[PDB]
Amino acid sequence: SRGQYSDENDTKLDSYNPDTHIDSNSGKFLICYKCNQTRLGSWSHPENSRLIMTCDYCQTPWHLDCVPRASFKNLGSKWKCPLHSPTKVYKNYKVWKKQRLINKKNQLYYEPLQKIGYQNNGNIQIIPDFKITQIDENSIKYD
Amino acid sequence: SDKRRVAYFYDADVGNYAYGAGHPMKPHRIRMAHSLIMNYGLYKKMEIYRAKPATKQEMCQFHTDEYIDFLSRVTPDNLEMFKRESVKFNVGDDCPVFDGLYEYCSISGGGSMEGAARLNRGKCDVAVNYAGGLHHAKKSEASGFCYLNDIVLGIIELLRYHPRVLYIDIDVHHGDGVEEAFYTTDRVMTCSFHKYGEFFPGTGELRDIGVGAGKNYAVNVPLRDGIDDATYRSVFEPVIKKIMEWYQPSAVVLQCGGDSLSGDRLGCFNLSMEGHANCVNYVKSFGIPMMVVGGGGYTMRNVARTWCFETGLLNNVVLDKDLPYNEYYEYYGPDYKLSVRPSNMFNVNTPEYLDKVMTNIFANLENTKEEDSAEAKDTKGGSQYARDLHV
Amino acid sequence: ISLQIPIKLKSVLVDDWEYVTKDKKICRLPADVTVEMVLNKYEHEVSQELESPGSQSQLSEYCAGLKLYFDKCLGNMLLYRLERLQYDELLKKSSKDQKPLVPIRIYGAIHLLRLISVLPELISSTTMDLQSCQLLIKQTEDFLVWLLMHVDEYFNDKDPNRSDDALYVNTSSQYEGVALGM
Amino acid sequence: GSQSQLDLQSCQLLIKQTE
Repeated sequence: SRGQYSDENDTKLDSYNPDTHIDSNSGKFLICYKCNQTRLGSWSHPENSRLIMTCDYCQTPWHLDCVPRASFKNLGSKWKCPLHSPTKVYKNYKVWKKQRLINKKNQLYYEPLQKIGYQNNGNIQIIPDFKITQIDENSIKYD
Repeated sequence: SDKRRVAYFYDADVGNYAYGAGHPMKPHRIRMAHSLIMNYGLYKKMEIYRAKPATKQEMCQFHTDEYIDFLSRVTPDNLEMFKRESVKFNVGDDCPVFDGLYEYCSISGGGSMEGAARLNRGKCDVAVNYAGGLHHAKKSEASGFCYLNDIVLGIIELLRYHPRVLYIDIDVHHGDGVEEAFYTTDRVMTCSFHKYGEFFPGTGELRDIGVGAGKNYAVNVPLRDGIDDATYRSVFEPVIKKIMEWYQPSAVVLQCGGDSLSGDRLGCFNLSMEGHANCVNYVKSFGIPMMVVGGGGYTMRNVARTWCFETGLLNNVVLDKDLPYNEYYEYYGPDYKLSVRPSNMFNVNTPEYLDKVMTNIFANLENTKEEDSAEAKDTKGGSQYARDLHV
Repeated sequence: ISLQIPIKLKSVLVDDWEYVTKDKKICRLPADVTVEMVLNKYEHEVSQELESPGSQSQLSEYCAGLKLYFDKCLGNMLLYRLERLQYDELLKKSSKDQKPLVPIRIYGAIHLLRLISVLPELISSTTMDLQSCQLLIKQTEDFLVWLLMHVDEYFNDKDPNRSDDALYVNTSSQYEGVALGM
Repeated sequence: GSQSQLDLQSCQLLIKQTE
């Protein structure tokens, strides 16, 4: 709006939980990954109900108790589900910052010919200048 | 529990300052807390003390020279020309200026250094400073919707007598500047209770426990929108017990913030008189040196009620609910009783979430093991008592 | 007209934009590398890797023209709104000891690449002949090709949180408040 | 338990395996 780098940024009763536990996309129930409990609770005793926030990338369900979160954030950068690659993994040191994705005339390229001691420092598009190389799962298992 | 010598410092100039129209955070609560204390007959086990205004070159112990010189030069008639320093320190945009601003910062810093000096000379076991409590600001900032950080001014003033210093923040809008100033040093441990949701400080996390020598020595707990008294007891007692069983502090700075009471302009917590009393009561139970300071409170009735209750119990007397007649007789509630009723608002916090916080906190903490300085120059200020018992 | 900015350096520019605006980070004022040392490395390296039929003449001419361009057009298009007060205080410090205002030897190669990328924005809106434009585009493409190999030495992936060799200083709360204020 | 494993990097594996 004013020149920002836009990458991922945009007290009532139990009624929060039905508005979050039902997405009305397929008429099903979303179950968290750490625990296989939706924990919608009962209307008479709503204290056992747990708020669930979904991911903004892969729509992975997550309880507010499994991941150390205490509130829903809807202004600013969208919440990231912690089941993805780290953005600034630190190992003098190294600050990995990815190589992004290229949509300009398919410049990113796909050349799978080695997949051995590839040493491609990550950045793989897994299948069953800048070069996002192609990798397979057999090579990942082998190495 | 044990008998303690409680000292209380009040300045009459703190009450007669108004921040502005529509302003939640305000200093008028201090004068009514003082009036309730004076009319409740607590003077039998108390001494009154006058907060001297803060000297300029000792006020610069925390803040920068230009920031203090600007605060002594700021006034509503020249704020329009003060634009650079107005927007640089967030002064006049979110926190408007008023007559007697520098006077307020001077008397607040003086009261805080008075409490620190009374802790240093050891004549009084506990110092109570309701006049100060400005606990959100930083070295060159007025963020967190205040103007000074006089607690960190008073903490280092008591470092000479007390090597290990323990600070607790119990109200919402936690101490960003307090934990920021004592980040890298293990000498001062900053504990703060707040909600993950966006507040005036905005900061606070579960992984920002320290760097350098202060690593694993600044615990912050992210809470949710309103805690019941039992859940707050279960989240407060084990953490503080483990802290006092591991850190071994020699001083306690307790932030008596009324912002976490049942209903105010920006607060979102649901603790009654019992819930707010246990925070001070638990850290009183070890008997180590104590400094009670209070800056929170957006509603006058609730913060005055809890401050009168704290002043009552701190001297180990039974503080009754009835309010004696004063200048604010038709102020606190319809029934005029000293009890903040907890609202019927849901407990968002989870026992499983609390247990997870306990487990990661224990696993985090298991690895670890100036011409006037230290002076108490003031006046008692008890020769004349302004007790208005006549209608 | 538009020069072939390599995709790696486009990622570098986007990372710098993220650091400036979203991460709120600015470049080191006393930078270990400025435009002077990168052009010294240019003249020390690229001269002996090719023959000398006279290309060094307009090569050094373009280097001098770029150096002159980086002075006046620095304060015109460059300095994202965060860096305006750092420019002010830099010129105030330069004028404190009566030194002339020479800002080219202060900023590093990030601003140099940013000025390189902003060329087609204002090249098109003037009477500027294509005959020199083709040669300038080709030699600038050679410049980006040289920078590609040197991109790890010159824009190494580091952050200003645990070391002082990250070619970046992080913004402070007062500086953040006053930089975007006016 | 590795038993077997068989741009300009498209042919260096064969010579390394044979020699």
